[PDB]
Amino acid sequence: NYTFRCLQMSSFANRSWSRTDSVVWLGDLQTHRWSNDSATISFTKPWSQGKLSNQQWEKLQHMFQVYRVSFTRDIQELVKMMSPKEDYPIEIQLSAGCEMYPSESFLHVAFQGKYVVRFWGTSWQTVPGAPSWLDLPIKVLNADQGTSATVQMLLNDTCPLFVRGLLEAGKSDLEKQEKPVAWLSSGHRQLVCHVSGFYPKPVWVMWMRGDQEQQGTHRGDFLPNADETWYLQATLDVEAGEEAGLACRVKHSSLGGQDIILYW
Amino acid sequence: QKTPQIQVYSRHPPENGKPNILNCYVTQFHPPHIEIQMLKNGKKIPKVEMSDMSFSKDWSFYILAHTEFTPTETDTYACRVKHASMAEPKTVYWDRDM
Ligand SMILES: *[C@@H]1O[C@H](CO[C@@H]2O[C@@H](C)[C@@H](O)[C@@H](O)[C@@H]2O)[C@@H](O[C@@H]2O[C@H](CO)[C@@H](O[C@@H]3O[C@H](CO[C@H]4O[C@H](CO)[C@@H](O)[C@H](O)[C@@H]4O)[C@@H](O)[C@H](O[C@H]4O[C@H](CO)[C@@H](O)[C@H](O)[C@@H]4O)[C@@H]3O)[C@H](O)[C@H]2NC(C)=O)[C@H](O)[C@H]1NC(C)=O
Ligand SMILES: CCCCCCCCCCCCCCCCCCCC(=O)N[C@@H](CO[C@H]1O[C@H](CO)[C@H](O)[C@H](O)[C@H]1O)[C@H](O)[C@H](O)CCCC(=O)NCCCCCCc1ccccc1
Ligand SMILES: *[C@@H]1O[C@H](CO)[C@@H](O)[C@H](O)[C@H]1NC(C)=O
Ligand SMILES: *[C@@H]1O[C@H](CO)[C@@H](O)[C@H](O)[C@H]1NC(C)=O
Ligand code: NA
Ligand code: NA
Repeated sequence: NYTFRCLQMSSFANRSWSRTDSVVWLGDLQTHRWSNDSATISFTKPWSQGKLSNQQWEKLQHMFQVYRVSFTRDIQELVKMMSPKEDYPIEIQLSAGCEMYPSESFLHVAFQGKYVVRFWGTSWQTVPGAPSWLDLPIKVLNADQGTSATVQMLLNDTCPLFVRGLLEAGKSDLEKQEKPVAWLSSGHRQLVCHVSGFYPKPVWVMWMRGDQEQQGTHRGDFLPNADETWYLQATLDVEAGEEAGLACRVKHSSLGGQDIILYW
Repeated sequence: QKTPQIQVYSRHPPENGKPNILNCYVTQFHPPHIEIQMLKNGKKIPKVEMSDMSFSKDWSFYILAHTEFTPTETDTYACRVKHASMAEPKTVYWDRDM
């Protein structure tokens, strides 16, 4: 169950300033980057081309190149048309890609941080609650048959095919196992078990007394390290004295069934 | 418009005198324009590396800053964030445990 996401971020500050930057994720690994600065899409992995030939890749890139210029032009022209009712600055975000099963695709757009438009089936559409001034531009966009055909192809066909190629070419990175390191730290007292450097994401971290799980254990948020591994902490609130006998136990796929146990 | 949450944590167990990496994870902000510094004893650390900006399912932005550091018991470390959503910079000090 891997989700492929292309994330586009466009800031329009005034009629003379804008940029568009993109990042692409396969699951929790970044596969690409496309900076406003760059004409070309940068690979963040040696397998970021998937199974695509050099020319096929170049075609796909060229279309996105054309898209990026057209999108920027279209947004600027839309703002001139709506002026002064819709004023700079403007942030537009697109989230597009596919979720692979033993696939479904999505294309969601947000304006000023709120979901407003999707592509679904054969057409673009505003979502319930979106500002009504979007209805006219979406209808016009929907009149553009070539764009609709291209987007349908990209979503229904290009995306799943590209991603199956990435899953094959990136197999050793996607299935990498990285072992966590753990350590302990800390009226009542709050005991903290820190677990860092694990990959993949699934993990189990519990305060124990002997074989008894301590149900007061509060798992924190999963936080990323800069080396494509994960950080997590699990905290337990205790009174003084109680700290004797407690331990933090970590289970993870990379440990070969040999758990980390740290006794306070 | 949304206020950045800031979390500061170390890549490896912080042992005094041992080189390590300090992380500053900044999340839940909008708009995306943001300024992020990491500080040693209140002064800006020069070589701070930054991930590409990205965003979550809820459309709020996130970014990860990191730098080499060697913890000692005479040095503080912090992450300082300037953003439109706040009147002044928000600084979060490294807990020394995280
Ligand atoms: C790409 O896949 C599309 C479907 O997949 C979804 O959307 C894509 C973008 C991804 O996000 C994916 O993950 C999604 O799951 C696919 O869209 C489908 O296209 C066909 C036509 O090409 C549509 O069929 C027409 O349906 C309407 C009725 O629509 C309503 O009712 C149905 C339920 O009954 C719902 O599913 C819809 O949402 C609507 O509520 C019919 O009225 C119409 O019949 C008339 O037209 C046909 C000829 O087309 C005549 O022969 C008949 O006699 C009728 O006169 C169609 O059958 C289908 O609705 C649409 N799906 C959705 C969800 O809208 C798209 O075609 C794919 N494109 C390519 C190039 O592969
Ligand atoms: C990055 C890694 C990718 C790897 C590949 C994996 C595959 C992933 C696939 C999913 C990615 C989805 C990409 C979605 C965007 C693709 C759009 C492609 C089509 C395109 O260019 N159209 C432009 C080209 O225009 C000319 O040629 C076409 C023929 O190709 C037509 O015939 C057209 O008449 C002609 O002009 C168009 O110019 C088009 O208008 C592009 C811009 C339209 C657009 O996509 N707009 C953004 C979507 C609309 C939502 C904006 C809504 C909004 C929000 C906030 C405020 C206001 C409005
Ligand atoms: C446009 O916005 C950019 C970034 O906010 C800024 O540097 C510049 O002052 C603005 N330019 C004009 C002409 O308003
Ligand atoms: C983004 O790229 C476009 C196309 O090259 C360029 O014209 C524009 O000035 C860039 N924006 C910024 C802020 O650099
Ligand atoms: Na937005
Ligand atoms: Na947002």
